[PDB]
Amino acid sequence: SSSVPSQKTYQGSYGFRLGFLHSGTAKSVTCTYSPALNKMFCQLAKTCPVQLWVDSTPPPGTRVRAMAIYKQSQHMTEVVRRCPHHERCSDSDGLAPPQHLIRVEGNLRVEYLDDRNTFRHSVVVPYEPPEVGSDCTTIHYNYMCNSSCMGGMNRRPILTIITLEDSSGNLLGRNSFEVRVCACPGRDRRTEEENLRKKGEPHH
Ligand SMILES: [Zn+2]
Repeated sequence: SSSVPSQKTYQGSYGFRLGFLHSGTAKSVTCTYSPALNKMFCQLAKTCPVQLWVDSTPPPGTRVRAMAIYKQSQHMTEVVRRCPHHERCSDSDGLAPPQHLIRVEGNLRVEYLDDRNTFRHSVVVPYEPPEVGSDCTTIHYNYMCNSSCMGGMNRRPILTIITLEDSSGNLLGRNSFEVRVCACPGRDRRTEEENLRKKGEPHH
């Protein structure tokens, strides 16, 4: 890609990554992410638990921002906006505006990006040192827009990139994952893993 920046995960000097709690589905689960494909399956507006793990010392005041992009190369130049019905349905919820489908829980000093010259959409969160018992930064992400939203994604998946850097602007730990909401996380993971397993059969 020459137009938009690269989407390569860092996990370098800090070997920091995003950990999503997974659990085998029996018929219908909440959060189901495929490790092999690094894809996440959730329900519309369902809580998406994300864990920020690191290996080296991260700045006492590191800023970790998460942005949603159009991984769909066929529409990578198609930025996702807020639907007119989604903006008219609700106005205020938890400090997050309808314009942004991404939401953060347990926020302290977060800021929503929206440059008037670039019109970029991304949320930034302040560093919160690990707690005796976790050793990782637990951030809860909520998406108020599923791929089903013909007036939003239009059957186009989106990839979220969580970057952790200093105020000076130095990426220390930044990775990206795929988010798929369709009120069927266990059905998407079981159907994607079960359908992808066979990979064709008849043909002619
Ligand atoms: Zn929508």
